[PDB]
Amino acid sequence: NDVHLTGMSRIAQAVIPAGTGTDGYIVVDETIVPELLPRLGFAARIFQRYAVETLEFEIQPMCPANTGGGYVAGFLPDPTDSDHTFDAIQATRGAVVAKWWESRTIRPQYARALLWTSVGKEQRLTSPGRLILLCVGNNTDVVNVSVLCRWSVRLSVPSLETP
Amino acid sequence: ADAPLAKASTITGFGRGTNDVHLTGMSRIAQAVIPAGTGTDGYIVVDETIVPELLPRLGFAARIFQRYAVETLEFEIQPMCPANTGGGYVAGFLPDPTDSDHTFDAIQATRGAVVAKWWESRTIRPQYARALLWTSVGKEQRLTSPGRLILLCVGNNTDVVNVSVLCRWSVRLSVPSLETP
Amino acid sequence: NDVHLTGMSRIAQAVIPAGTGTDGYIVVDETIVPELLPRLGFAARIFQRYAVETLEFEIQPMCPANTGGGYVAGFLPDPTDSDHTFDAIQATRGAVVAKWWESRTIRPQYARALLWTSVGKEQRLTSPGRLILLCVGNNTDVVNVSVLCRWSVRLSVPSLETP
Amino acid sequence: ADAPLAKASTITGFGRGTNDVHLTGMSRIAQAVIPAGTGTDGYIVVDETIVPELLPRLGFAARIFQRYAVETLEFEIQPMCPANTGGGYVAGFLPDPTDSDHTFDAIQATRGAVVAKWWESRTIRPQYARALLWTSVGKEQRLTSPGRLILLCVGNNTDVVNVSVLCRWSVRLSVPSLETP
Amino acid sequence: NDVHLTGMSRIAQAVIPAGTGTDGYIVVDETIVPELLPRLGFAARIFQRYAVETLEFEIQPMCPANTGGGYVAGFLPDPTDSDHTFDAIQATRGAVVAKWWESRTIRPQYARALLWTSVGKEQRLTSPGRLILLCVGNNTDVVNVSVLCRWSVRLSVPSLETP
Repeated sequence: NDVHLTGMSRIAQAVIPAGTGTDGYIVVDETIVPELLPRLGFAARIFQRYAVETLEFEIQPMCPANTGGGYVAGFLPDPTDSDHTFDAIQATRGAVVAKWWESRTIRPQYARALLWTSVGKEQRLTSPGRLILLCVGNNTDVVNVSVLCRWSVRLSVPSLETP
Repeated sequence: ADAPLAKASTITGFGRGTNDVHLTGMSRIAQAVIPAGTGTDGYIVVDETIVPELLPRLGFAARIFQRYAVETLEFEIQPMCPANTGGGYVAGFLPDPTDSDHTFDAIQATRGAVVAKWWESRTIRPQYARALLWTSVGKEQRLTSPGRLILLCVGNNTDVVNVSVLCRWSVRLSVPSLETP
Repeated sequence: NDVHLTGMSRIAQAVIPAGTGTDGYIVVDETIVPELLPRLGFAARIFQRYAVETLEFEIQPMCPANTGGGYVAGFLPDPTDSDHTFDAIQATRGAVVAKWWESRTIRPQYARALLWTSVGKEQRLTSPGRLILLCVGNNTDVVNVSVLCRWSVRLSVPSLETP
Repeated sequence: ADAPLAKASTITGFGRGTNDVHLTGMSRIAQAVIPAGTGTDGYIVVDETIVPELLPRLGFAARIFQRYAVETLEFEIQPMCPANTGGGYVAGFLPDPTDSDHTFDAIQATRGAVVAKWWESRTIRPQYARALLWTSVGKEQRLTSPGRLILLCVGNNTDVVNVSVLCRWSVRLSVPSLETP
Repeated sequence: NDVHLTGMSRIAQAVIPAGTGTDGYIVVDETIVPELLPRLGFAARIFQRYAVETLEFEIQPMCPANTGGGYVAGFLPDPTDSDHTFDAIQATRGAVVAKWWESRTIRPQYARALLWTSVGKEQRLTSPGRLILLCVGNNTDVVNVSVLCRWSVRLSVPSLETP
């Protein structure tokens, strides 16, 4: 009928050797589809329609304190296929920027419409935006960032997919 | 008075032992060391169930009583290395005393799980079972241990790390007996 | 649906010749399973789950007054397979000790959980403890002890076993 | 906030165990049997010191704590034979844990000593040391055991007697530790 | 007749090269006898009986901040000859644990009886416990710990020893 899930889950993880990662180097650009969240990924294989109530992100990077580069992150509510720059992430509401040893918190501005789980011909009805984390400095040592999520959603209309 | 065939036994208070105790404290669980280079993501540092044996003052006092019920139970991680390490860890608490959960996704999912770098210590406020368990061993594990602690590394540490997890327990042992371990 | 039985029934009976029965000699060690009580044995072949409300024991030994040994009894809420000594029965709540011509009353401390009737892989869910009656003296003549019970239980969830 | 060389260890409650417990109960001390004809006057039936080992639930709980202080301590004799025996006994309690008092005159002299026939049971309300002792063994005996129980026959019994002495103890173990016996 | 001394004094000092000192490695295990404290050592060669009023310890380790091991300490009021482990120090009241660059404060639970100064056949009457400081990590560089004390005592009954 109608549920209300919470959770906290890894979205993605990337590793960067030294020398790589000038300004504008995209570390991770992935849309918020149910296939990426693990516990919602098993729960959106049941239902059909969900609507996010609150949704927040944390970056949680892991490097020694002698790194001396930095990152920027944001949340773009166009799930298009072209925003690869610093200035699109500058404009948005709830963006963060810090050095590589510091964790910050993205409090985005989502859509609060009512979406679908499966794929379709239109992209705007199945994912409420994109996360983009791109390096702004030029790092010294190997970093290892591990972005988290904090999702709360209200899945309904029971079915079953065959992915 | 006069003299019968046998006077009755005057053992008055027989089998009237103590009933309710409250033991608290803090004791470690386990401790390991990892050389440099070893310890990629998913490498299990420590996985030891909370049986009353690993808490040492409780295990000498649960050999008397039969049943215990954990009132408050918290954990502290305390890694020991300078701020030039740069790997990380993830800690959790899984109330299954089963034998297959070895991934980052299972540990992050539970309630009150933490993740931090090797030069930073965190604190677990877990979701324990709050039931009333047994002390002696048996065939089924789900009645004698309120879960497992699993701690595993997530990065690739640079120097030698040295973690030492602890445990702040409080319990209310009752129903007196004495067993043989 | 839900019943409430009472009763009073023989658990076991043993006989001891002269010379036998030093201290620590087990006369009867049997768990409280429904197969031992007679009227509950016919009634727990119907239902599946029972929960004891009140349960008490009496020893009722029968010997002439020139016996001059004694016994101890108790109730151990571990239905394990190893407690054969005096000191495990010493510790428990509601133990008794008297000479062979005297009856005493065990008022135990049971579990008040909700158990099963049939057998299973785990022993703790099918029997709320053990009765142990062991001689503490070194008797003179032939005794004949006959322990009783006084059980009250609330059987439910109807089925039928095939023992 | 900013990033230092090493964050301080946040182990908050370390070494804050329980302090005061009160254990009571009843447990036997020893038990013997005497054939007919044996057991003239002065024959020692039972002579065993009250070390915490002979009380079995206390000995599994004094392996934690360091010091105990006996609050109340009483004894019950309970012989088992019919009224055709006609010998006797004498019971006492000597607060020396030494090793030479084997006569009727030493046992009758103490406070709260009893004497009766074999078909009658009595009760000892002794004069214990009421100090604050230790639990582990050492060179000196006078700091770890609050006296001895000595019971010996006084007549010449006719049939087989069978005595079974008991002990009603209550104690207040404290100052937590853990030893190795 | 009766005095009241205070003070602050070195108990012991040890040095540990790199590689040595795994978990359970005893750095210093010495009883609190008057022969170890310096100012009380000259004052307990006068009198015979003392009784500690307040007595506290500090660890004061000295190493660069890149050490990354740690220690544990405590106070065991058995002056026996066998407690060499972590778990005996875990149980006691007023134990401390920190990394090698950090000083902590032991506030023990002593005996407050009235003791002797000289040696004797029994150990329990001449020393109110033991200090045990043992490494719990596996250190990187050379540390140099220097434990202190803070003793206050009330010596009496004048005599003179010949050690």
